[PDB]
Amino acid sequence: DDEEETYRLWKIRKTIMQLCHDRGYLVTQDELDQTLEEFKAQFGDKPSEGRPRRTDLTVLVAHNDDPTDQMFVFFPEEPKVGIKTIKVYCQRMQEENITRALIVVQQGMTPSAKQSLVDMAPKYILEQFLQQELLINITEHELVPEHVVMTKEEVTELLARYKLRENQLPRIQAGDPVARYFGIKRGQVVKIIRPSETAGRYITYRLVQ
Amino acid sequence: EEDASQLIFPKEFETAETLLNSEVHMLLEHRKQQNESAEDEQELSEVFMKTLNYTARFSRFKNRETIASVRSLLLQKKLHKFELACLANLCPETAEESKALIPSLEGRFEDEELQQILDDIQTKRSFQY
Amino acid sequence: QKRITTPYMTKYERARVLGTRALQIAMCAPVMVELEGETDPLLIAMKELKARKIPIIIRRYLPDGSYEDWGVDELIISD
Amino acid sequence: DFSARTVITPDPNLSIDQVGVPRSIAANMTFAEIVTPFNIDRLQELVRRGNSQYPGAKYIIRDNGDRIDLRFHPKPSDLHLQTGYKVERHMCDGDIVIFNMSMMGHRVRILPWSTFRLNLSGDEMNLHLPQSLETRAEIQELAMVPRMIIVQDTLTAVRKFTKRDVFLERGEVMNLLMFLSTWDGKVPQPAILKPRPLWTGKQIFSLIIPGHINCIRTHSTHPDDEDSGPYKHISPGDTKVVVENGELIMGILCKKSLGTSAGSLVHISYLEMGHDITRLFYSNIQTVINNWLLIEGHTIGIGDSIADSKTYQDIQNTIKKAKQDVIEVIEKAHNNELEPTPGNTLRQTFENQVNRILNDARDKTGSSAQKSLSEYNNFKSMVVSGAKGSKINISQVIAVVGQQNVEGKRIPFGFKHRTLPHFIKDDYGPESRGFVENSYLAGLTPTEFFFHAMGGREGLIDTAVKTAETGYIQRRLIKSMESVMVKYDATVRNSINQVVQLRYGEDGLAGESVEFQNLATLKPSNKAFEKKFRFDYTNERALRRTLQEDLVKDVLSNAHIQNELEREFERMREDREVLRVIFPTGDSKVVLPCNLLRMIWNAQKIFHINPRLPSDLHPIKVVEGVKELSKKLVIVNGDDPLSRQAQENATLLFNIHLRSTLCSRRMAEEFRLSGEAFDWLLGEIESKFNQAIAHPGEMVGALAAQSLGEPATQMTKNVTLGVPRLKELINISKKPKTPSLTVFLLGQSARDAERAKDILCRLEHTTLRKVTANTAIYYDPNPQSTVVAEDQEWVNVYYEMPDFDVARISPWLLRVELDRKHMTDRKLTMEQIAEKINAGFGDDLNCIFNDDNAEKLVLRIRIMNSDENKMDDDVFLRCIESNMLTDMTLQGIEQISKVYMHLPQTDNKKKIIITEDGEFKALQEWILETDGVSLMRVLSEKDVDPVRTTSNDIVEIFTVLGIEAVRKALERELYHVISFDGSYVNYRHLALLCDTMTCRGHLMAITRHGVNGTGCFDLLLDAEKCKYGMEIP
Amino acid sequence: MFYHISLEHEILLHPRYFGPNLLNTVKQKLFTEVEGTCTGKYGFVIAVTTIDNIGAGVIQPGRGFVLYPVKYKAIVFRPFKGEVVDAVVTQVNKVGLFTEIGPMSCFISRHSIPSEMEFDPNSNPPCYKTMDEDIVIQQDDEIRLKIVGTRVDKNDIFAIGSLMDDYLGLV
Amino acid sequence: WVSMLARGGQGAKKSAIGQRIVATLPYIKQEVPIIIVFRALGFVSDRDILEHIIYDFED
Repeated sequence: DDEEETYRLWKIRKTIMQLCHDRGYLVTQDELDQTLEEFKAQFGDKPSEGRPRRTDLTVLVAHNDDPTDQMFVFFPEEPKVGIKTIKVYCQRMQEENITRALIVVQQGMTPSAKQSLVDMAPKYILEQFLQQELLINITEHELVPEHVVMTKEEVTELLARYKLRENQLPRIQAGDPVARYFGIKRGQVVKIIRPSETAGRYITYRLVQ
Repeated sequence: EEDASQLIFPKEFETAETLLNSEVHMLLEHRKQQNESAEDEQELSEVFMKTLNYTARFSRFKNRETIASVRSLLLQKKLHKFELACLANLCPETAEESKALIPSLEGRFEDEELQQILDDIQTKRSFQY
Repeated sequence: QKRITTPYMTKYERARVLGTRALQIAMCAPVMVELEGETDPLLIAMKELKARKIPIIIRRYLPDGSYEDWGVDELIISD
Repeated sequence: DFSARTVITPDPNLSIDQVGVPRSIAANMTFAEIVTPFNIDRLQELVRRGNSQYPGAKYIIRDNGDRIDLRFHPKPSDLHLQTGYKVERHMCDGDIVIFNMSMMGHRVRILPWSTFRLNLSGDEMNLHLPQSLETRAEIQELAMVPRMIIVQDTLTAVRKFTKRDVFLERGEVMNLLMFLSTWDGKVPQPAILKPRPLWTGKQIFSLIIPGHINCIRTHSTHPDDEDSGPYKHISPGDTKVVVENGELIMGILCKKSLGTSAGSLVHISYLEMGHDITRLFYSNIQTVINNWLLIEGHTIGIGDSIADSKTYQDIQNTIKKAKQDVIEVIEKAHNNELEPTPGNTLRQTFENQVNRILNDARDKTGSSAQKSLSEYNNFKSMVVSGAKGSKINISQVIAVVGQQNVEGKRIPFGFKHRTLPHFIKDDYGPESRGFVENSYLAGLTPTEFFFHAMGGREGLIDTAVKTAETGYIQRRLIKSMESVMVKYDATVRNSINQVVQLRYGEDGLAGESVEFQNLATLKPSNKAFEKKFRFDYTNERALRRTLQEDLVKDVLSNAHIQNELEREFERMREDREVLRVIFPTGDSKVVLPCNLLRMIWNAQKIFHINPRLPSDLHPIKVVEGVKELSKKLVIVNGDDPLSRQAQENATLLFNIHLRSTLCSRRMAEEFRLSGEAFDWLLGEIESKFNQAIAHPGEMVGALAAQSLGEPATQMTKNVTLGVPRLKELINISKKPKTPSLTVFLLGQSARDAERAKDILCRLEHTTLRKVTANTAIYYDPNPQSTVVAEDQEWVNVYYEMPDFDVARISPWLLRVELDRKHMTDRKLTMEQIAEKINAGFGDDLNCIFNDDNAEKLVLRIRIMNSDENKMDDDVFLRCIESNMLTDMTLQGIEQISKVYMHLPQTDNKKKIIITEDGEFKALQEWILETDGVSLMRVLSEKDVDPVRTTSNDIVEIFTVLGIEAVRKALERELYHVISFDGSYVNYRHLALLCDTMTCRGHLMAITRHGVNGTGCFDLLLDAEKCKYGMEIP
Repeated sequence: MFYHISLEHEILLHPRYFGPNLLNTVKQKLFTEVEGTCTGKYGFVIAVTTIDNIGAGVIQPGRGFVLYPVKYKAIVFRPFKGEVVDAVVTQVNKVGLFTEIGPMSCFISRHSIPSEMEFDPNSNPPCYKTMDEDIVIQQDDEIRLKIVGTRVDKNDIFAIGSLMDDYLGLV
Repeated sequence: WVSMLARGGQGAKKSAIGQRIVATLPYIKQEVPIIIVFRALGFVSDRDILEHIIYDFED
């Protein structure tokens, strides 16, 4: 259904743009709360069987701290994603000299293509995201607390005050939807400011491993 | 330094294959038959007699076909050889019974699939009456 | 110095300090405070804690491996 | 030294800490004791006694470690002992014993008879005696019964004792006061001096209350309108309990007031005074009431069960009316007049209607029985005090036993469509299906007896398995949290030293000292909060009444004080905003360390504060004093920003409540505390909070397991709860029993009913089987034949267009009819069904649809022409027919069997949104509770709330929202089952269990082993402090 | 627990058995040395199934006894630590239940038995019965127990069991 | 145990015929169709098989 696709694609774009803002990238104010009515006006046509495709949905953002740390959000535009298309995307990203990119994969992914994300060079950082996962914003959920990524400077200071080690802190899986949402890897500490009923506010730090 | 719950034991026993209490009775019977008649030899040791009664009393299967069927059924799964005889010998009534008695099973077996395995053993084991 | 533990004395520390001191008193140990006829060893140690005379020094082992030497007299007891 | 197990008997004379032991058992048990000059003679005489005499020693140990038996006594010299020896003297009075991993210590008292004596306030037991002095000292300091903490025979008499009717003569008062250990020795002045002295029961109980503790409670039989009426302070029925300066001025005590609860006399005394004083309170109540009970007396008899003839007619009339109503319902169903509800079927709907009629009759008749009982009646006395029994028990004795449900339903048809041979076939009447209309006193009919036995049998079976399952959970929880403990850095860590929680309970306070209270700075709207909190200094007359003449001049003389008064209110208003996000539900109730309201009341009584005179307390002192007090209260000591930030978070609620309770306006408007009173108040808060800090070395993990396991024994759309859910919560099995999902709607559709149906349909998974009526495979030689006569009229016009007719068409057919009723419920259309069949299966077959307006919907399916030109077309049609009726989803999401839509009457489900005025309001929003878990797809749906839509399956939440969201979801599910039966558990204990399971980043099943230590500090000797001291000898 | 193993045993053969078909004497000798004994490392050797092969007989210098390394297939009963297995009660005493796990005998201490159980000397025969009387452990009763530890004494294996763990008892 | 296969399973030929009856003999490990058992008895004709099972041909 063409009408259903407009809402499905609109939610993905809205969530994707908010994903960069939560990560720490500079995002335009209008693109975060962009309405569904403006989604059709911005493109001017229906996505399915029309000029608006997933290829042109790609967005470019720059990190707030430094503008040279740009981010990519590519869309395969296909029922299934193979190796050949993945190599093209990273090869295309090579010209722009960018280190991180996001792929919004559809419900199906080729198992061989999954290996592309594992054998990639250390400077290559490709994070896979299912279409169904991005249709909703996990962060805004009431059960999900506020997650803040801790910089390296804070982590060293944090352990010095509490005299803690990396293993002593609570662990969090790297494949967690929240961890994937923030695009965090091993060795990163996430600050969780949850509204504890007893003390009102309780800050918890979890190490990705 | 060895513990059955944690699946730690001397490396020599890894090559060995476990045997069921009822199945061992058959092997003991084969040993008993030849000694009794095939060769004129001293009477069997008291240790042999003691285990023969233990296997017979706790034998959960009638014939080799029942023993083979259970062995084949459990072999299809990823059950460890130590659990192979332990599960069959114990004959847990329900899935919750086996995991508590066998901590290893909880590691790689779900509460539903294992229940479908224990009940299969129940359909194979038979009583004298 | 540079001690970060609570100034107060926990109930567990109080029970062990009195118990160990009481056992020591029953073993012909000297008593710092004056004796006014208190036969039971626990009473002897109880008043010793009140007067802040127990020689026992509490070494609280922090989870990071560090230890802090807190004296019974220094700690604030509740009476 | 384990003893021989012996039965247990009660003994109110003994203190709760004390335990009675026979001479024989104590003779066998021995306690090694080190001999000292101060007690050298004591051991010298006891050893001389020998083993024949009870006060002897079994063995004597020398310094070298040699043990000499005293049974033989070979030489007198060997009997003589030297200093430093160890003597295994037999247990005597005053020794400490420990028995039932938390064990309570007791003080042994020797009694003549054999059975053990325990002051319960039966089962055999064995008591262990700590041989070492060190552990004996430790046990008596922390493991005693007073630090661990009333019988039903005392609570019932307590309610009668405090009744205004009770009057005590001088002679009676003398006996009651004699048993009072905490008695000053002076007889209180009689309430009624003339014509004769007569002490009221409360006056005697006033001395029982220790010290000066103030609290307000309500009796069980306390009318709601009474509080709103003008007689609130002067209760017409003495149903309000108020204590001032330790004196019970008014009110009848009961389990609510005296029994353990969030607020009770025993609970208040424990926090106000301590454990040692609280124990005496228990002993005084038990002893004094027992002596009085010999005068008043408590009994029970047939007269209690026998009610007035007026109520018997009403009970039978209600029973008769219910029986006639059930017959009417049966007649309606028999004639097909009854209409099933959309959310249920006819058979189940009939069972629901009949159950309510019978259930309502029991409650209505049972309620009348409660009113029937007079005050003198003994049955009423038990329930009124709440000691033993329940209103339902009286209902089954007097009015009616009630329906005997089996397996959650009425008696099944064990025989052929009949419950019992006597009843006719297919009989659904009250008597046939097990409705017991006869009370226990009247006597049950032969049919009812068997039905009653069937119901009782289910309870016994459930009880037998409930204990086995519940006991398993307790052991499992302890093992997984046995090593969890609070270290000296105010952190919760296990044996591996992994941080489970930064602060115990997320606040760093003990769960015993915390008291329930409701801060009043979030419930009032923007109009009442300003009037009640913001100090108004513009009204000259008002200030003069509240504050002395000098104080009013001082506040209006300099503007510096005026700025601070407004600044303090701004902080309170700022505190108001942060509370709303912290408490979206808006519930005022919350757990806090110390009770300010009670403490303020204590200050008023201690200093005799009266509201009539102006308060001399300077309002600027309140804000300044509170500011200083906040800094003195420290949870995370340090100066680094992390410690400072953590300190604010840890005491966020306490500071907010402290400022709101203690402010310039309240201290001068209602509290009226004086300057000296406020100074004492600040000191008390500092001391109480300091004592509330979690002491390092406390086995919080073990405490949580015990706190979580105890309610588990009292546990036991269809949502599985109780032990079955608790088992499925600790166990992370991927497939629960009933993994229901609650869907919350948003926007306009959330209010309308019809607009919520389309969402219901689009979430519920429907197959062609549920929408189809009948199917057949007919034969038609040529395309124009259409052997079926009825459909020939409409197929002709549709088939005129050569669609897929470019070549030969097979002469087979797969005509299938569609149910008209089912289509209306799902609002489906013919084009929608045909589109899915073609799109879902592809171009393998072609389908033809008829007009929707037709009464009967015809759907003809034939294999595609391309494939036409081994199951060619006949067997294949049979194969394909079954596939599309089983695994074809016209609209919905798989794993969703049904969706339950109903307006939620409960407040938690209802959305709470802050109104413009400010007062909390809960709007009515439709909620769709659905079976199965599809949170990943259900959330990504139109007109579905992405925020409030939460599932009850932790496994599904883990893969969708993450481990962090599971911690809250696990808390909600754990709290939901625990709060289902009305029981409550401290949040800190619940949070600890969730944190441990999620500590490793993935859901961890609680340790199934279930097999089931003060070493964080070491005592060191100092030579400097040993320089002073003189040896006792 | 019963296993299938391939062990090595050096057979000492006297020169008196150097007659024709001496290999038969070696084969029959192996049915007495390793048969019916209890090695402390592999447990009780209850029976021998077959003989794999017989190695070359090396004559020990000075001693004059030919040493024959022979490989045989046999079944052993090795009780692994922390393993739950059924047992048969042989006697009951105040100290605790005395069980029999096949060839060996396992002793259950009173402390290991659940506190609910209480020894009854009056009842004939003795049997650890709890007050509720729901479960009773008589002699020759099939009960399940977990071996906390095993000790080797005088060429024999002695096992200690417990019933504290869940589902350990008559069932 | 004269069992009847469930309709849950799906296959090329299984779905067409759908639900079929299978009978397991005491000494036969595998489940053999019940219809074959009658043939072994001696009722070669298929009509005789329906006669012994279906008593009412009108239904």
